[PDB]
Amino acid sequence: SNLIEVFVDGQSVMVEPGTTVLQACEKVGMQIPRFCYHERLSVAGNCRMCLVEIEKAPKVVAACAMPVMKGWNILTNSEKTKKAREGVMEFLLANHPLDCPICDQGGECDLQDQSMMFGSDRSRFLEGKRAVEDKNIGPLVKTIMTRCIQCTRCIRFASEIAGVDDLGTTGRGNDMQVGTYIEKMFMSELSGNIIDICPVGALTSKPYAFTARPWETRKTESIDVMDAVGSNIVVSTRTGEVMRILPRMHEDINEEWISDKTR
Amino acid sequence: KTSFGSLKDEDRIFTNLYGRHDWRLKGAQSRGDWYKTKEILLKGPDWILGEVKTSGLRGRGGAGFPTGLKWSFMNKPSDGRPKYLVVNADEGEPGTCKDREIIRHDPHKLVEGCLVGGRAMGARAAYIYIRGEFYNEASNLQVAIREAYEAGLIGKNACGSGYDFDVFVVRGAGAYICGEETALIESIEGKQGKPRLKPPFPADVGVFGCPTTVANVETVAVSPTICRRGGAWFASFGRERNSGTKLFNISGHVNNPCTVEEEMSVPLKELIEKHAGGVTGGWDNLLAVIPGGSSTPLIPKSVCETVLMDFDALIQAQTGLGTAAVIVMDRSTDIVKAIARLIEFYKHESCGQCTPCREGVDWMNKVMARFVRGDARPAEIDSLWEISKQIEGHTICALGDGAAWPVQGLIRHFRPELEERMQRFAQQHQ
Amino acid sequence: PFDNTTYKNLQHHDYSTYTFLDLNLDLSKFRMPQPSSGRESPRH
Amino acid sequence: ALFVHRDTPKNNPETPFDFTPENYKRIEAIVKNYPEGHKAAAVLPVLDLAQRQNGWLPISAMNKVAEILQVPPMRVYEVATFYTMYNRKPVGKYHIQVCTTTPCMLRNSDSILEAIQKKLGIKVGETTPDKLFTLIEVECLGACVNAPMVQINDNYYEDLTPKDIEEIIDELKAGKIPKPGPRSGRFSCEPAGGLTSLTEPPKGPGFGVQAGL
Ligand SMILES: NC(=O)C1=CN([C@@H]2O[C@H](COP(=O)(O)OP(=O)(O)OC[C@H]3O[C@@H](n4cnc5c(N)ncnc54)[C@H](O)[C@@H]3O)[C@@H](O)[C@H]2O)C=CC1
Ligand SMILES: Cc1cc2nc3c(=O)[nH]c(=O)nc-3n(C[C@H](O)[C@H](O)[C@H](O)COP(=O)(O)O)c2cc1C
Ligand code: SF4
Ligand code: SF4
Ligand code: SF4
Ligand code: FES
Ligand code: FES
Ligand SMILES: [K+]
Repeated sequence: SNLIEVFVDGQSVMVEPGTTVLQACEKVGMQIPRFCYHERLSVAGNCRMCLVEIEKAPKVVAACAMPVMKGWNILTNSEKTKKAREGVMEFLLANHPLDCPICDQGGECDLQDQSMMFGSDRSRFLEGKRAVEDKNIGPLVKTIMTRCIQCTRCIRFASEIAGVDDLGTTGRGNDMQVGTYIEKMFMSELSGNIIDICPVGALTSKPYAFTARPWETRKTESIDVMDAVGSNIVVSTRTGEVMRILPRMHEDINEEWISDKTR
Repeated sequence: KTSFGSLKDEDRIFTNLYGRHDWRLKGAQSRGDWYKTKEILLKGPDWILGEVKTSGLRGRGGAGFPTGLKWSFMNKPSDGRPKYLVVNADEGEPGTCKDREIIRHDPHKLVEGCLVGGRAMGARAAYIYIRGEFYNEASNLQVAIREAYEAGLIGKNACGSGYDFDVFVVRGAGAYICGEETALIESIEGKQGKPRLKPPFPADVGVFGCPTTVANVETVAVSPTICRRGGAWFASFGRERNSGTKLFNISGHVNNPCTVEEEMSVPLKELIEKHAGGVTGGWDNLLAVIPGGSSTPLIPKSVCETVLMDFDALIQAQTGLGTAAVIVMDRSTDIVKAIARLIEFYKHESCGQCTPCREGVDWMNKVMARFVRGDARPAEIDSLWEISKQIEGHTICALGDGAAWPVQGLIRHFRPELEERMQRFAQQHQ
Repeated sequence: PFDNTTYKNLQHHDYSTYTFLDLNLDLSKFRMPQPSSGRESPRH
Repeated sequence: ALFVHRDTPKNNPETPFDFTPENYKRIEAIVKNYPEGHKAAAVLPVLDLAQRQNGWLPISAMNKVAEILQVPPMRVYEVATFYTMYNRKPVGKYHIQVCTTTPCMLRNSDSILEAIQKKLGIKVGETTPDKLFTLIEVECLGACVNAPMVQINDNYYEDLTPKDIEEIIDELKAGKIPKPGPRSGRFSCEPAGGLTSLTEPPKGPGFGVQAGL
């Protein structure tokens, strides 16, 4: 075996060559915070939330993209790693809108959860925020683009898994908008899964819009019957009424997606 | 040598820097260009890489990486993929207009540099990513490339050496971030000019997926002069690890803003008062100097009296050399208005890819726009410092660093002027 | 006669909107055949 | 200034745009510069060619560049909205671009911006009613030692005073095309009071060449 030896917080772990720093931390049971990294999408590296300190190296590295070298001691809990996480979270929350009560992603928001876990507890942003025009990409995906953190999971999903190539980024800088640039309707057969991978309430489910909330939902693991694929799903109910259908991960069937009919 | 500067005209690389001679082929061959190019090409890649390593040439793009060490990343066997030299002719740095002068006035020097450098790195072609705003310079360069093909100097059997080498010119379309080498690669490939992450370095995965070296116009154009005159000739100028000659663009509040080729470790005061006629209103009228274009931290008058204009003495002066573009600012300057305009430039020229630049450069522009009016309190100065330290080092490319450093230089050298601006705002609006 | 008084770079006073592209069209005959990735596009 | 498209009657996918055949030969020469299998690398020249044939980019130039390069139209929309030259609105026949960054603001580009405003009767972003002049405010055009300077459609007009840009606008209204140069005494970039360097004649071939070459 050509396994090399790397260290995560001093603990030795043997990894295949070409392993990213995030996967080396994942082998010892530690999850690095991330927003643009998705294990079934291509590596973008454009949110900088995964920046971790390699010791004896005066620069944090993007753990979602950086391959490990032999003998790196990855410091997941060191001081400049935590300062990197807090700074990146503060920039993510600077122009982000105060919509958490009126947002469907609340209670199941990655931005909320790892703001609580890895960021500071207050604001230094003494300016006015941006507001982005909402797009119309279909009767399934509600679009509130002020909540977008520009992580490009949209675009990588629609390009690589749905094979659509119609989502994209227009503009430059703080005015970079994720959309289709035209009045175009994103209707694939897998067009609902962008609601799953969007870590914020920028893309939400329009049938599930405003109706429930994830802490009060009972998660019943079940099977799809709409096709013969047998896609493993979660039926989430609330007070004896079906609220939504999410995917379960099964590596051999539906990897973590479902079709729009199933959803 | 101990004191540096006062470069002689016989020791110049960029003869016809001023457009005073014929830039075409019969003028260029009458000035030493395209002379014994075949004898440079036939001596192999290792000899040319050794002459560039001997010369001590560092990257003239602005970061100053050792050019021979950078170009020896391509001295590796073919893996089926072609290899590409890519000339970075964007030059979007405020203050910097030297590559415009090389392309406009010494284009055959750049074409011979493409040939010699791509021979050193085994490259197949040269993509000169020129700035889109430099249209006349691009057609100027294309006329020179046509003259180089019709003389058989490039193309099929370039200079009679049995080496095939093309030279292409790709025009930009108005993005400062497309001078960053990976974003320039992404712009040649027909996409948005967003920088790639490193690694893979462009020598591994570069333009089109190929082994690729992106190098500045100056560090490519001086390479046939290094091969002809010898590496030790080029290493005999400037301090140690600061070798060679350098183009300087002295603009702003000087009497005669100009481009000048000067020896490397020249003093800043000597360069200004010798080639630019000095600061307007005298040297006592000097307030600040941005030494190397917009990305470097500024230095005040008490640093500009003694500082040398190379990489290392400006790093020790807690700034950088950069593009050696000297922006001089006199005592009549609202320096907060100039630095806030510079941060406004960096939020207009920022590709929006990663979080700290996309959000924090706009947030620094809003804070600097309030600091111009003084519509703030002094605890927001240190806070702004922290914002810069959260942008610096955490971004994908160095435009976040280049946006953080003017803020940090302005705070570090002019915190009392910011505080008096804000307290006089407070006492005239309350 | 050595002249260092006149600006010899006067050709760009007569560049039109198609000078660069017609120069590329002229240079298209001098160039080596392009390499091939082995497919028509990365979507093929 | 927006980055979403709305179909106006004069900007829609039914707006007539098509290349001229000499521009099709120019597009063939562009696509032959890139490797076989990376035709998408010709998005930025060809689309800029569409800005030179038409003056601006409707959403039929973008779709035509998408169609003749076999790329998705969103990948052309991204290039058109990323790069600041691609006019997605019709501009005037002379597109005045004043640089106002720090090396030009320090040499009083504000007076020239004010001069163009009080001359044309417009402000930044507006087009004159005869559709001949569009005035905007751009970043560093890379002519910093020739500050202050403007760009008109290919050309740099440098070392300008307000009288010089008034005269350039006067002779653009009269139909003639001026000389792209510094309106002070110097020629390109030399020191303004005479050459401080490169006074000696250039040496020529063979000077200083090392042995063994
Ligand atoms: N000339 C201009 O118009 C402008 C110049 N700049 C300059 O650009 C500088 C930043 O440039 P960067 O390339 O981002 O900085 P630097 O970190 O990356 O790298 C400089 C060069 O060295 C090479 N290199 C460095 N380490 C390497 C390694 N381990 N393996 C392979 N190659 C390696 C890189 O490929 C690059 O070409 C700034 O300091 C600034 O002065 C900035 C803006 C505009
Ligand atoms: C935002 C940004 C813009 C840059 N623009 C240029 C440029 O316009 N021209 C240039 O030669 N280098 C530019 N660079 C530096 C390049 O990254 C690279 O170091 C250089 O082009 C080639 O290396 P060299 O200095 O050895 O020639 C830029 C860097 C950054 C971060
Ligand atoms: S996306 Fe998350 S952080 Fe933003 S409003 Fe919704 S719940 Fe709150
Ligand atoms: S809408 Fe969501 S998935 Fe798409 S880029 Fe924005 S944050 Fe990422
Ligand atoms: S820091 Fe700014 S310039 Fe660099 S990849 Fe990110 S958005 Fe682009
Ligand atoms: S997770 Fe590595 S940067 Fe987004
Ligand atoms: S600053 Fe105006 S041209 Fe560079
Ligand atoms: K979501």
